Amino acid sequence: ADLEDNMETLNDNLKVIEKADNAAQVKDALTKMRAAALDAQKATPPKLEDKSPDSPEMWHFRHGFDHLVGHIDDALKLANEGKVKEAQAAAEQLKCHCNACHQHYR
Amino acid sequence: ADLEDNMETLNDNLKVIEKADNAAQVKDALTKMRAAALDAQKATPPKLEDKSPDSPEMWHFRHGFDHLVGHIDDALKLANEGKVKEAQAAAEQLKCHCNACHQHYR
Ligand code: HEC
Ligand code: HEC
Ligand code: NI
Repeated sequence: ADLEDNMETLNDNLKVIEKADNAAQVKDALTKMRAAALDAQKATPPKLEDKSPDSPEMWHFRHGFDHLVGHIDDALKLANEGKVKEAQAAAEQLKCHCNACHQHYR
Repeated sequence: ADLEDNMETLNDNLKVIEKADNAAQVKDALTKMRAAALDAQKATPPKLEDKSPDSPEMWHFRHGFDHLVGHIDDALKLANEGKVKEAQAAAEQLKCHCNACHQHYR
């Protein structure tokens, strides 16, 4: 899917995690976030269209998703050990990373 | 140093990074910040003084500094590599993580 679709998937599953009742629910939402981040990592954002595909700004954009995926993996590790509160807390650590990419590339 | 002093160091050295013009200064301030964060991690904050150190909240508090330290290291790598503007921008994005912890425990 394209970038706005994947961002909607990111945003909607954050709320699913916030309201989750067990760690397996958090797990399911996080795996869907993980796939959406990796799919978005293949897009070219508008504010970098007129830029070389190999530009350092393109690689910083792509590495922003690598960082986010690492944090999603960190939260998945807690969710798969049944720690619903702790994986929920880890998922809200994502929000600042969301905003840091937006500040430069949205 | 006590918790409040370490916060003073983090707050004042963020502004030092803002006004610096060369990597040597950025490195110096990021280094003071990194030690202050690791020192603050060992404290018990007043809004948690009647919890136990193994309480979730006390572990969430600790984990916030682990995460902040890693992002300081990322900015130190940029200033060791001599990219002053990028390191200054990485340091500005620390504020979101400051605020996230503050909204819970400040
Ligand atoms: C870069 C590394 C990003 C990260 C990490 C996240 N997002 Fe993002 N987001 C990014 C761009 C470039 C854009 C604009 C894309 C465009 O073509 O307009 C966005 C946009 C959003 C939006 C608005 C959706 C829309 O239809 O325009 C939302 C709601 C959004 N992003 C949410 C979001 C969340 C919750 C993130 C982390 C969990 C996140 N984004 C990360 C780039 C990047
Ligand atoms: C938790 C993981 C925190 C992180 C990360 C940061 N801060 Fe912090 N801050 C925290 C607490 C619990 C408190 C209250 C301490 C107390 O004893 O009252 C604070 C306080 C501050 C203050 C005000 C200090 C004072 O005047 O008493 C400042 C200016 C401040 N913090 C700055 C700051 C900055 C710039 C941070 C990121 C670089 C940062 N803090 C991170 C908890 C946490
Ligand atoms: Ni991070």
